[PDB]
Amino acid sequence: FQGRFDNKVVVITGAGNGMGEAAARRFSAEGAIVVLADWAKEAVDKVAASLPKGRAMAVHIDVSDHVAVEKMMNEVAEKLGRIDVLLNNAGVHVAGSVLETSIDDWRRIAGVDIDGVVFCSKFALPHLLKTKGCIVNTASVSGLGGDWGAAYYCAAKGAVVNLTRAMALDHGGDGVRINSVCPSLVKTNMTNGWPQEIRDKFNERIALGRAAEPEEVAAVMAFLASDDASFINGANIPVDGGATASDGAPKI
Amino acid sequence: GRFDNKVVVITGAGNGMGEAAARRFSAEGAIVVLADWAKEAVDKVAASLPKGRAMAVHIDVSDHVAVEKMMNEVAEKLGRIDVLLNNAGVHVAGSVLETSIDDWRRIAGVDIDGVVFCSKFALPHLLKTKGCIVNTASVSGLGGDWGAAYYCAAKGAVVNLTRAMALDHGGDGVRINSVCPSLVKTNMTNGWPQEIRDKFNERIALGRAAEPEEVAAVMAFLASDDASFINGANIPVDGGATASDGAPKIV
Amino acid sequence: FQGRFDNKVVVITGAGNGMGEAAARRFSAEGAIVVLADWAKEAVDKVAASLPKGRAMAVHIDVSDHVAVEKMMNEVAEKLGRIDVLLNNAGVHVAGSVLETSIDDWRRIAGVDIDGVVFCSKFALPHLLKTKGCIVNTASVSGLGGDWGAAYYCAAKGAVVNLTRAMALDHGGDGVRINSVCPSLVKTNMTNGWPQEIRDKFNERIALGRAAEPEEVAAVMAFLASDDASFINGANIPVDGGATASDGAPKI
Amino acid sequence: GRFDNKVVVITGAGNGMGEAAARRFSAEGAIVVLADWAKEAVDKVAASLPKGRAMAVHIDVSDHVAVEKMMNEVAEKLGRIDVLLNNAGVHVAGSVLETSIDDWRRIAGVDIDGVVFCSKFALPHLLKTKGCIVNTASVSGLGGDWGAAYYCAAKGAVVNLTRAMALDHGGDGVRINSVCPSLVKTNMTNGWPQEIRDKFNERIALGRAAEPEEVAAVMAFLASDDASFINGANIPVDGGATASDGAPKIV
Ligand SMILES: NC(=O)c1ccc[n+]([C@@H]2O[C@H](COP(=O)([O-])OP(=O)(O)OC[C@H]3O[C@@H](n4cnc5c(N)ncnc54)[C@H](O)[C@@H]3O)[C@@H](O)[C@H]2O)c1
Ligand SMILES: NC(=O)c1ccc[n+]([C@@H]2O[C@H](COP(=O)([O-])OP(=O)(O)OC[C@H]3O[C@@H](n4cnc5c(N)ncnc54)[C@H](O)[C@@H]3O)[C@@H](O)[C@H]2O)c1
Ligand SMILES: NC(=O)c1ccc[n+]([C@@H]2O[C@H](COP(=O)([O-])OP(=O)(O)OC[C@H]3O[C@@H](n4cnc5c(N)ncnc54)[C@H](O)[C@@H]3O)[C@@H](O)[C@H]2O)c1
Ligand SMILES: NC(=O)c1ccc[n+]([C@@H]2O[C@H](COP(=O)([O-])OP(=O)(O)OC[C@H]3O[C@@H](n4cnc5c(N)ncnc54)[C@H](O)[C@@H]3O)[C@@H](O)[C@H]2O)c1
Ligand SMILES: Nc1ncnc2c1ncn2[C@@H]1O[C@H](COP(=O)(O)OP(=O)(O)O)[C@@H](O)[C@H]1O
Ligand SMILES: Nc1ncnc2c1ncn2[C@@H]1O[C@H](COP(=O)(O)OP(=O)(O)O)[C@@H](O)[C@H]1O
Ligand code: NA
Ligand code: NA
Ligand code: NA
Ligand code: NA
Repeated sequence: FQGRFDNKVVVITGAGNGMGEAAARRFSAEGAIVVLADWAKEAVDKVAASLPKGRAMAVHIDVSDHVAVEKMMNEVAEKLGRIDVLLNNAGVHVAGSVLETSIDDWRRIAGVDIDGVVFCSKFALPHLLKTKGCIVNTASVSGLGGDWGAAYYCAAKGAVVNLTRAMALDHGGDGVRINSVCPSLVKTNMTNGWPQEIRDKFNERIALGRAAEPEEVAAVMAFLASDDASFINGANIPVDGGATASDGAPKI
Repeated sequence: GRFDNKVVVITGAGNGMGEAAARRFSAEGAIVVLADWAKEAVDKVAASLPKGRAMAVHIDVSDHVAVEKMMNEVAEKLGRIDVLLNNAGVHVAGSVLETSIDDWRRIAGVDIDGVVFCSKFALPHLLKTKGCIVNTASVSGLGGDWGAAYYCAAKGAVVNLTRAMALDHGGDGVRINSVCPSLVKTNMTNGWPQEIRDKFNERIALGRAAEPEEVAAVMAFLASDDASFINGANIPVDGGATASDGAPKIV
Repeated sequence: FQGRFDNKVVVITGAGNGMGEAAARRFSAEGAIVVLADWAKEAVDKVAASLPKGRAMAVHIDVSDHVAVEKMMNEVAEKLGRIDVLLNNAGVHVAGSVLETSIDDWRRIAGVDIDGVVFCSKFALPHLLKTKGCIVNTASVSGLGGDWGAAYYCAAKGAVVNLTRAMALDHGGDGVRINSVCPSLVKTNMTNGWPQEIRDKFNERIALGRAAEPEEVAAVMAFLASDDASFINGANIPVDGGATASDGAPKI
Repeated sequence: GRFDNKVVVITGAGNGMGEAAARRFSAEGAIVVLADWAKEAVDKVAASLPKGRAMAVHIDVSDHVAVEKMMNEVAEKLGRIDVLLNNAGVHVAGSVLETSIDDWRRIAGVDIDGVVFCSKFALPHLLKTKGCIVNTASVSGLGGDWGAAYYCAAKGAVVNLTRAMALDHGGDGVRINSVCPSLVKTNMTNGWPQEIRDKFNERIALGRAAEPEEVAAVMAFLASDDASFINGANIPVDGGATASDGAPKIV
């Protein structure tokens, strides 16, 4: 894998979260120039400073802001001369049915989880078309099926999963492949803090019996951006240890 | 009499599948609330149905303030809501590169926000009647199209919102399902060229576009007691469109 | 619904099981001439004798036997002059992973659950084409997704679900619609005998919080055979109270 | 060295995607067992690979007695099995009305029974290595075709067997997944007329048939440590074929 992404420019939104950092490190190890784009400063600055000098840069972005996103994509292309890979990894979650969640909760979910993927993809694509680059969306198993108690989140991830399909049809023939990863439970500080009773309920539904490490999702992002994935287009790859392979029946 | 004295709220009721649903539910005894932003069109449909059993509301379903008011006024005036058909929708053709931010806001406002808001504000009333929701999604929410990116994102949202809300509310006696039509003979597609429409007859195994009555028929079924164990389903009404793996005919 | 299937000939395989009997009664109530086809005699004889005289007949069939199935379909067509509806409702289940289940278990699952649908559909179709009739397959949620501990059964029901699609493409344009119902847990003597701990685990996965009555599955079969389903072709309708609408995550 | 000294059993290894997998796994350090009923073809592939690191088995995978023997002999002789590629397959074109009971038995024997039997008899060995299975399914197992009914039933079985076995064995450290190609340039499709093949370039967004190496690449990925959290997945390698809702292009 040494040199798989040598001198490729990889723009990573939501670069300051577990999967974002793992993606930045994996692509960086394989020779990429990473742009770590996030709202928050501290996390992406710390990651960028850990990576080879001149091969990583941190930016502030609100992915829900189309004017800011267009500017970021054009400045990155101007400064680095190219964009090869977009990882749409920004995310917000809010828990609840539509009865437990507000219009504001909807706007927060929709702005980042839907509008961010639409805007970053639309404004990166002209650059990707020049390099025959690709997009990898961070969707979710929550976009392939429903959850109890995350209605707006499921709507937004459902939008990303089907937008991945539609855009793959629109652009794949012009040499830009568009795919998603659909993770389940990812080991984070939030999941490390869960009681055993909660964590055991999740592990029972996943045949592999554990949460994904963020490196395990990053690995699939790197594969989907690689020449080995040359015939994978419009795919929403479950990275879920078997979660969505079930018909919903309990394990007996 | 399948829907005798059931209150049925139908968005996009002034034309096409909404109008066809209004007539079908009305014929089966429903009191029908016809919601549309096309005022002349929805007034004409309302006036065509039996007196005292149909009322028109001039509303943009993208507007949460207008939607909350409609749902509460309907519930107050008629005493109940039994069925919501989230049918109002608009289409725009093109990739994200050929369609504007404004095109996105129009698609998202009607096709996603409308469904979210109407569902949210009807649900407290549906819980009292053990009522149901039927969303008009599309095959374009079960898979992608060439040249309708924003529309596909919006319909994808409707398909998975259908699933999530069914898990949330099915246990409290409110079933939530969708219909997913392919080509239907309506104002939405009557501008589409013969080249495109003829290819649908190749991609749809039944070899024709659907009549709007044929989707209305499935909406009525999904709201009926015969659908008592169907929940969170996105029912293709597509003559076989989504049954295909995408391959052209092998022979 | 009085007269919806007036004088239509409805051939029901596996007519002696819960869903079969419920289908026979529902179609019979709506005016159909029912042929109740099953291996076993007592159950279908009792149902046929309960239904209007001259409007129900019981037959013995092994649906896994192509020679016997061709003969049954041609004799029914000759005797009644027509076939309008085929309900492929025969089934066997065997529990276990491929490590816990034998070659014989595979042959038993495959013969009835796959070969029966292939053979009955192939030999009924010439008759269905004359009436512009339809097929409704009894598939399962176990054909739309996997189970723990029913590997062969899941393979066979997966075959029925995709054969439903393929045959719908082949025949829908010649006026024979082909669809399936995909039930979850159906209330039977087997499920009535389950301990509360087992039944509670099933009910938790189903948003409606209960097993389907066989009448509730029969209702969907009758709909799929009706003129109201004129544009439904190649569909595998979940009749599962929400079971397959889940992404597999536990309810919290 | 990704597969250094891993034993990889490949059915249908004498041609097409099987042969391409044998060469790819061999280049990455695997010892490759090439199983095929085409004896000259699989012997030529085996003889092309590094001495001591490839062996041919002349076997009909539809035969459970032959398959159990192969799996146990391979395990005894090489001490282990790390990867099974259930790739052997045959195609027949036609509806059930145009294809015979014998056509069915041939399709089912190879395309279903072969996968069931090879999986069943390799699994005890894979459990010892925390190995994996990659099934060659098809888009024709994720949806239907016009004119390949028996093939679609068989591939549908492979797709859902992949899911069920992943739930059964994933917890014991054996991942089970499939690749689902659309049109690939192999002996299976080289007889298909230009009319049909040209329409695939329309239905596949990438606008071409796959090279067999492009599916072999995904087989190697699914057997690799990078796929450590992918289990029960049916991965489309189809240039977009199944991403479509079936509709022809909208513009
Ligand atoms: N016609 C097709 O081929 C097809 C296929 C799949 C799904 N659909 C869906 O069917 C639904 C109905 O559309 P149709 O085909 O019957 O078209 P139509 O144009 O006949 O009817 C749509 C109706 O919705 C109304 N409407 C639009 N936006 C609205 C808003 N913001 N507030 C209130 N009313 C609004 C329109 O005025 C119109 O009366 C839509 O959701 C559409 O996406 C259409
Ligand atoms: N902000 C809003 O309130 C808003 C926004 C958009 C449109 N609308 C309403 O939508 C309605 C339609 O106006 P429009 O500007 O969209 O026109 P339009 O673009 O819909 O033109 C007429 C449409 O209906 C079809 N049509 C034409 N003659 C018809 C007939 N006799 N019967 C049925 N269908 C016919 C046409 O093919 C076309 O689809 C108006 O009532 C308008 O006020 C509301
Ligand atoms: N080529 C395509 O377009 C395509 C698309 C989707 C999936 N597939 C699947 O790919 C797999 C490989 O086929 P291919 O396209 O590389 O074709 P191929 O003809 O190049 O190779 C298939 C190989 O399987 C062998 N084989 C067949 N039946 C066998 C049996 N009973 N026992 C042992 N070996 C047997 C053949 O001799 C041949 O060497 C099959 O499962 C096929 O269904 C093919
Ligand atoms: N019962 C069995 O053991 C059984 C059953 C069927 C076939 N087979 C074996 O399958 C093999 C193929 O024989 P067949 O009768 O299927 O022939 P065939 O029908 O496969 O004819 C040759 C096939 O390979 C292709 N081909 C032709 N020349 C080629 C070349 N130089 N390189 C690569 N591919 C080429 C052709 O396009 C065609 O697909 C034989 O070894 C046969 O014994 C085994
Ligand atoms: N509007 C936004 N613009 C850019 N990045 C954002 C925006 N909203 C959230 N992000 C970033 O996306 C990443 C993923 O968010 P989230 O999933 O909430 O984080 P976590 O995985 O830490 O819970 C975070 O690093 C977050 O700061
Ligand atoms: N080979 C066969 N030919 C015809 N009918 C069969 C065959 N095998 C089983 N059946 C019938 O199919 C029906 C469904 O079988 P099964 O699901 O095992 O029954 P149950 O629902 O009572 O458990 C039964 O009435 C059974 O007798
Ligand atoms: Na995960
Ligand atoms: Na129009
Ligand atoms: Na059920
Ligand atoms: Na050939």
